[PDB]
Amino acid sequence: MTDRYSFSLTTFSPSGKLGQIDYALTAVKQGVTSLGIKATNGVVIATEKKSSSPLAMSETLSKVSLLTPDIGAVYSGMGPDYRVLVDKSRKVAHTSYKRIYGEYPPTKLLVSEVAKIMQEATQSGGVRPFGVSLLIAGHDEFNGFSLYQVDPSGSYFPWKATAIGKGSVAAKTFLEKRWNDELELEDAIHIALLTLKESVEGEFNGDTIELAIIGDENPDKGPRFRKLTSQEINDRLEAL
Amino acid sequence: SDPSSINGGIVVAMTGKDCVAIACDLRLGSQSLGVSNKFEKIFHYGHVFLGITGLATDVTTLNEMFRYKTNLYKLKEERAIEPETFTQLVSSSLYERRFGPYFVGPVVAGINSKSGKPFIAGFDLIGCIDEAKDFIVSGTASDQLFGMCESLYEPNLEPEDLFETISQALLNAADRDALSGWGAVVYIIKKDEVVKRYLKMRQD
Amino acid sequence: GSRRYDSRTTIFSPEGRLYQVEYALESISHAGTAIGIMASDGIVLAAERKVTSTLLEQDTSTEKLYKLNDKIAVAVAGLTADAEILINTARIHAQNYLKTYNEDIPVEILVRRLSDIKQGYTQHGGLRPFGVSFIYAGYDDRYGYQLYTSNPSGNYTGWKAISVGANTSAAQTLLQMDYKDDMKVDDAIELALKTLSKTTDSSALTYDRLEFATIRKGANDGEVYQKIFKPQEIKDILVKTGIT
Amino acid sequence: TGYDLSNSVFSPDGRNFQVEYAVKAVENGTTSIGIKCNDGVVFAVEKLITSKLLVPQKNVKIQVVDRHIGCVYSGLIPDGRHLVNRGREEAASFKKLYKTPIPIPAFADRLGQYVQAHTLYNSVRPFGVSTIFGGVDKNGAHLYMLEPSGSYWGYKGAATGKGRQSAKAELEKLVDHHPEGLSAREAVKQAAKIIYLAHEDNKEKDFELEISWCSLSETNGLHKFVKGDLLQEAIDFAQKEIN
Amino acid sequence: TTIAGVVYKDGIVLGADTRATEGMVVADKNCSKIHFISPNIYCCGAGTAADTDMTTQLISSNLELHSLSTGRLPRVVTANRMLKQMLFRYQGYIGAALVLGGVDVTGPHLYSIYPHGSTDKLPYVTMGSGSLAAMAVFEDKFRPDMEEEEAKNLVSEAIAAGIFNDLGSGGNIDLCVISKNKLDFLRPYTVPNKKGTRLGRYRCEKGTTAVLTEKITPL
Amino acid sequence: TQQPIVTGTSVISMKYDNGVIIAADNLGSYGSLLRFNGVERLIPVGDNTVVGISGDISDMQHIERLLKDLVTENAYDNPLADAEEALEPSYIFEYLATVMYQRRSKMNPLWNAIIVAGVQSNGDQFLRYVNLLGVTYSSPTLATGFGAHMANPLLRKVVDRESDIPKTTVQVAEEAIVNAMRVLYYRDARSSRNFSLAIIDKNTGLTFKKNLQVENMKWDFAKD
Amino acid sequence: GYDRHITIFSPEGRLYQVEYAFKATNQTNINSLAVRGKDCTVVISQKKVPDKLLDPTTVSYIFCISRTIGMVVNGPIPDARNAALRAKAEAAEFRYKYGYDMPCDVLAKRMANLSQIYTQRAYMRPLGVILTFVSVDEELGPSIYKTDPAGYYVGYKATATGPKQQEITTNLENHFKKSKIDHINEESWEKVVEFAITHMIDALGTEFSKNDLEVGVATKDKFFTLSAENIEERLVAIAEQ
Amino acid sequence: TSIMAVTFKDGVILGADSRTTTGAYIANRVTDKLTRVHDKIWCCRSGSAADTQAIADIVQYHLELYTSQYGTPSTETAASVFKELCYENKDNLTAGIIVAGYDDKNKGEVYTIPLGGSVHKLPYAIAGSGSTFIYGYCDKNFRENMSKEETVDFIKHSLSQAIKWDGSSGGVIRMVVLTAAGVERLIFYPDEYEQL
Ligand SMILES: *[C@@H](CS(C)(=O)=O)[C@H](Cc1ccc(CN)cc1)NC(=O)[C@H](C)NC(=O)[C@H](CC(C)C)NC(=O)[C@H](Cc1ccccc1)N=[N+]=[N-]
Ligand SMILES: [Cl-]
Ligand SMILES: [Mg+2]
Ligand SMILES: [Mg+2]
Ligand SMILES: [Mg+2]
Ligand SMILES: [Mg+2]
Repeated sequence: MTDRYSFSLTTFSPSGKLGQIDYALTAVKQGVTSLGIKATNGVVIATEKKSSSPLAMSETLSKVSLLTPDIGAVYSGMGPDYRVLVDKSRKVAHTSYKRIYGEYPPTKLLVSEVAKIMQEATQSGGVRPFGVSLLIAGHDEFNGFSLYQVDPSGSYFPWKATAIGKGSVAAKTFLEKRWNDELELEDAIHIALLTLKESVEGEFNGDTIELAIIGDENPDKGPRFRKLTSQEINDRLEAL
Repeated sequence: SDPSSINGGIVVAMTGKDCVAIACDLRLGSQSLGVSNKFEKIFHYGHVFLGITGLATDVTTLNEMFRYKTNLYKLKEERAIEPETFTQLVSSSLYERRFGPYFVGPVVAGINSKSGKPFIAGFDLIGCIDEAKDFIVSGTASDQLFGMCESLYEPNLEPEDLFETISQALLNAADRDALSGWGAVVYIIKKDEVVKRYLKMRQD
Repeated sequence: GSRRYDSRTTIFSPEGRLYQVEYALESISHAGTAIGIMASDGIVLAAERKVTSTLLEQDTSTEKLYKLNDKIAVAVAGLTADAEILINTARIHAQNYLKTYNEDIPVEILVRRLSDIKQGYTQHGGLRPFGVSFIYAGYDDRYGYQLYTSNPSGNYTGWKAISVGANTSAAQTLLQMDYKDDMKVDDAIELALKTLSKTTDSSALTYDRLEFATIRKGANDGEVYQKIFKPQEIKDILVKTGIT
Repeated sequence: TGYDLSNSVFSPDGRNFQVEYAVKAVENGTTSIGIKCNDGVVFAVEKLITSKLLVPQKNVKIQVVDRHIGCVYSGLIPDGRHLVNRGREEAASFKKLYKTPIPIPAFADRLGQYVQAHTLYNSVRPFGVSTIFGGVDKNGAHLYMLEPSGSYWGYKGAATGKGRQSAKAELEKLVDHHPEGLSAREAVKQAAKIIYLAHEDNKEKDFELEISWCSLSETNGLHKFVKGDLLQEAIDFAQKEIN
Repeated sequence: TTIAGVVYKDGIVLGADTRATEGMVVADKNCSKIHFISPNIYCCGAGTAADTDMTTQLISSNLELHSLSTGRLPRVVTANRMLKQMLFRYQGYIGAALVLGGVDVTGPHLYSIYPHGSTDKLPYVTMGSGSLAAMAVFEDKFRPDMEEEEAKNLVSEAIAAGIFNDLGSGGNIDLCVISKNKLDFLRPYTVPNKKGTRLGRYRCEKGTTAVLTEKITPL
Repeated sequence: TQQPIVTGTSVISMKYDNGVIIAADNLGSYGSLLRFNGVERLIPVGDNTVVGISGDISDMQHIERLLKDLVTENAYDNPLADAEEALEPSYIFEYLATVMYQRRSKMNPLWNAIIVAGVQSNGDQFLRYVNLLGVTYSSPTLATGFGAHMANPLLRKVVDRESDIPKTTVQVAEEAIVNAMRVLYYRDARSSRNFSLAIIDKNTGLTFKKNLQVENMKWDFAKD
Repeated sequence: GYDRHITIFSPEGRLYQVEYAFKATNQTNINSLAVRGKDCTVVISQKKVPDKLLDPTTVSYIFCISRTIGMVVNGPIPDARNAALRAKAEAAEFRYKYGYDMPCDVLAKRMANLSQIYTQRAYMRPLGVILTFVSVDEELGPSIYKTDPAGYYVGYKATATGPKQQEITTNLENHFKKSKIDHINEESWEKVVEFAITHMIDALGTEFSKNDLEVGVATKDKFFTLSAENIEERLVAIAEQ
Repeated sequence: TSIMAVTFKDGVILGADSRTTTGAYIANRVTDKLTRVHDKIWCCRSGSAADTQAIADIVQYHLELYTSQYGTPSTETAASVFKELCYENKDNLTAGIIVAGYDDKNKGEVYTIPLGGSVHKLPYAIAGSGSTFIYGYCDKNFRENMSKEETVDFIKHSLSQAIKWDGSSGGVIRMVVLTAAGVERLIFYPDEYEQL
């Protein structure tokens, strides 16, 4: 055993394309639809719990993950790749930030750290890029509420609202019509549930949908991240 | 021999009503020999002030180190560091040399720009935080400053009342220490103005 | 073994070119145009964002213009992630220099350093180069106002006005036509926006598709101030110069 | 295609062709066998006499590990030696820490994990040997056989090399005709016979028989080579059975 | 420093004084010595203060990451192990002397952790320079399976014993009550000493200090 | 650098006409405490060598394993392991001597004095000493620690030079050794009555004698 | 076409080496099944000893990882043992560092994160195995968690693995659709094993003797495998009703 | 500290006092010095509490991992792992450990590991500061193949004396019985043993 792959597996082709990044983006395209919407007093992120079998307990598989008390993440693409990014994001939020400054990182900086990890898989020796796009929603004291997208390249963009994966082209058009700068959090959740219904084929309820918010503090502070329960989603589906 | 009392000097910080004050002497020596009477011990990184007593090479080193770190902090965060955050940074930085420490006695002072709350703090040489509202003292005449501050201080002083309190605490403590004095500086810090005054004191 | 899968990123072609550098430049040619113009009393950085939707949060967005220290800024063309790796390295070199000499880093020294890093990826290590071209806008008390560019090869050069990214051929002709040595910042602002307005692949140039910045000594008591323009300010300067 | 050019590559079947090519080297080698008896194990091997210039009884193929384990292999002989060297390091470190001599199942996995490790990367070649090994531990006798893939199982009898099918058929008869079990001295005789019968597959050249054994009663649980009178008694028994 | 803990019927009561000293001088009269490890586990700290603060912070941080990955509340034994194995590795040079108390899925647990990496699992413990004063109170009055308000009183009484009789200890009494149903962080629980009242005003009047020069800069 | 904790005392030995004798008491002292009364300090290697060890007992147990391991390793790929390529006293000694000096040179010694007694392939008597410093020497009589001061003087009266070895029978040599063990028991405060003795003869082979005792003890003059 | 030889993306966004490792999974031609009782978790697997020379006692694809955790493997035995040794090591290290027994799901996630690494790093191949972990967790109760070559993992109410997994899966799905509960409502593990065997017989359409099965049972504070005679007793009870 | 392990007919019994002192202060008076490294392999600890705890935890780990791979380890194997740690780290450790365990094959076995890192297999073993005072008593009163009740009384009387004379020892006498029947924990309070 010598890890002899000390050379890049992602290289520029004659056209200027980075093949493996483009292919990672194709993998993200095949993945299940997830979206994020930013309100004035909160952010919402949502995705479909695509259950691999009905015998499988889909509650154990969390697509929406808490990174810090005030930051949450969701993805489209390869689940195992997402899982290890969440592990590293949580850790970097302690090592390179909380242990130094005594507080959690702001959304943009934690996003920047995740982006860095994904960029390194795009240039380091003997690795393929991550096959996921992330949507990171968060709050911090000086920037307020924010929503970011992070791609396999390591590129990240802030969004008012967006969607990624399967039905993202159709979902982004749907959001463009419904979004305004005076949405309340409940209005954004309502729009998220509408937008997500278009891309879902089968059952559409609290057990097949995962949805979380960055909002008010839930009782030093309380955490602004909150994952909505199966019951809380179903209640809002009756007013749909 | 004792690194914390080769070069000498002192720092004191106090809170007031919507203000903080931090002050220091100007002496640098080699034990008995006085060398410089222009060695200031208070530095600032944005609106957060940092006094540092102790071994002067470490004072200079830590100043340069916190300037470095707070500059990168500002570039990344897109905002100036706050006193509460900086205090934690100092503590971390000091403790990462736990078994070969900087021979220093730092003192943070500043006003939180968002909340408006006056903030001070102190540390031992390995970064344990003294987090007191009233006053923080440091240096070769720390005992003297503790005595002066405990009897002179009272809460919620106006900026120019506080000036007289901190100045008299510094001056009278320094005059009972061989290795402190040779001049003094007092910063009066308010939410959006800072007054720096040099004091007239005995030059022995 | 592994040799089978090795692209060999650090080799010459038979013509004496570095394959990956050339292909990285091809990558950069598709990136949004960035322009730097140096006047006697300041420097302008202007750059065009790309793809953009109505839903992109512009005021908290930074893909083109970054700050290295209080005296030096960069405009980016290429992979934004790659640039951010290099930017954080540059930001450290400036602070290491400040810590060592107690003076701000001279612009050329910082530029050489980054450029030397880029060069290293073309000569050793077997890794792909950084798909980034920088325009460095900066000031120091030796040479005053300076514009530089670097590219994936690690080669850097000084300029009075320059473009990188898309349509640089067209952009450089238009700048070469209208630039003059006695020019001032307000005029250079106008030249930069007029050049982008003609070279853009979009239908029209709007505030939401631009990042903009100036480095002026034009401040009270002869000190250098960096101004990264806010969305509303870019909209005002577009109306002022008469583009919208 | 190209899936067979590199080790540790899955073909579209789910196979590692380089390992299967290592098996071809094993099948090309001389016959070796193992027989589990009442209180121990017997190992035997066919040694092809390429020339008259080979010194008889000198080029020994069966190797001892620790003092209680015998190893024999078919295929690339140096690869077998490399594996036994590793086995000796494993058995040594086990005894150093845990005091007791390494158990045979414990030892079997040590080799197994090491051989399997050489199917995980393209920077190494798989082992070109099937290895038959075993001995006596606190839980009694154990016979194992270990393939290039890292696969191994416990056996009543084992056989590998060019004469494996011939040998296997003979081993299967012994298993059927002796359900109550085979004695250690019986197993030495039977081992000789089976190597002699399996020599029909390598019949061009003549050969030299080499036998070893561990038995709780006959060798005090230690690995010993069958020598002199007992070896000749086994050769005579084998020569009688072919005629 | 006087820190103490007891196991009572429903859970754990931790206690601590509030005097932080440098040599003979009191630097802080109200300094917090009860630290957060996890939501169900707290740690009283004695010995070298920096070591106490940073050791608890690091194990708290690592337990947070552990608890995020497992998705369940951390246990006192894992807090105990992580502190223990670290302190042992550093052979006593990290001068952290902790009273670790918390409530698990397996019930309430109380530990004393020493700088060298030894731990005792006990129904009551005391540490710091006032441990003997506090331990006298526990040997006098402790019994197993106490009610909450009784245990609160016993710990408070033990910390008080340290406050008055030990010079290293002083200030207020902090408690931390941990059970399955709640966490009560009581700071301060008691103020056994009033701040000494000063009879004169010694503050100087404006213009009394002699200034050489002045500078004003706005922000 | 360490200090020895549980210790063994004198190992004594001599050459005679056909071979060598070696002996050592069965005690593991723990300072002044006579802690362990069943410790074997003569450790045979094959049928032609006995290694007698004094000093630290944990380090002796380590050396015991190194020798046990050496036998195993010599048997590997060695068809003549019980014949021409068996371990020799001189091989076993040189190994130990290398180890002892290597360890002292890393400032981490095995805290022992060792005597390797045996008979070689060609019938030659082998008797050589090595200690924690790597110091080696041979003599017709060898003894470690206390025995060097009391056993050697008595044993040298039997074999004073090389030319006395052929004149000394096994009975005379064994009597001398057993006599010396009695003298050591009277006078060594860290010795014991119970001992082991080993004869390695070129004809009769290795004879290992356990549970011997010092007897014929003169105490009667005490009463006066 | 070197995108099929190592773990890098094909133009479709696919990792062919991961997919081919999934195919290696069924190379043994063995079907496993796992179900949960009230107090227990039962795992059964087909046992095939084709050679008469094999010692049938050493032919096993069920592993005792810790005292509480059992692991059945669908895939070749060398990769199975690679995974078994690592899981054992991880479970022991966990107990040392953190002072309590490694939970079933935490191990499953750990092994899954390792499996993920082989799908991203080029020098390491994926293991051609599916790992089904079982325990009676002291917090979560009866637990079934499964890991594959992709690095995916998930908890199960019940599961099945192998060539005929879909038949077994649908058989189990249909039973739980009737009962409307996540488990086998049964007190004794003996009867949960009888259920597991019965529903495999129905799904596969094959009768079993004592030597054709291999059974693992997790209870509170221990996981154990059944002997041939313990299984025979189980088969007698099935036949008698 | 006063600790001992004694083999008898049905197996082996470990015994210990419960006092841990910091100088003259009794830090813990109810210490459990009998610690379990496997089902029926236990150890008595003496020396540095930090060291003996750290060792015992490492041993437990090694024997847990041994069991996962090779089944139940022998008592000899446990003693070997203890030894390996104690011997190889003798310069940085102060640990005097008695190892005791019950196999069905070997029955009761006692191994003592003193400061050096040497191993000694014995019918019974005594250790700790209080052991000095009972060498005489234990030697005179120990017999092989005692009954369970005789061995409990032998340990109780012995440690009673060790406690009486040694200030470093005291509190309750804990015992752990290891037989085929299982694992039994016994405790004996001052009011019982002092009047012996
Ligand atoms: C009481 C501990 S005692 C007297 O040993 O029982 C107390 C506990 C305590 C205080 C503060 C906190 C804060 N979160 C937590 C726990 N500890 C002390 O009083 C302790 C001895 N004091 C300090 O550590 C002190 C804190 C300063 C902020 C005043 N720092 C020092 O005394 C350093 C110590 C030191 C120097 C060099 C090397 C190692 C340790 N003093 N100095 N210099
Ligand atoms: Cl992991
Ligand atoms: Mg003075
Ligand atoms: Mg003077
Ligand atoms: Mg791979
Ligand atoms: Mg006593």
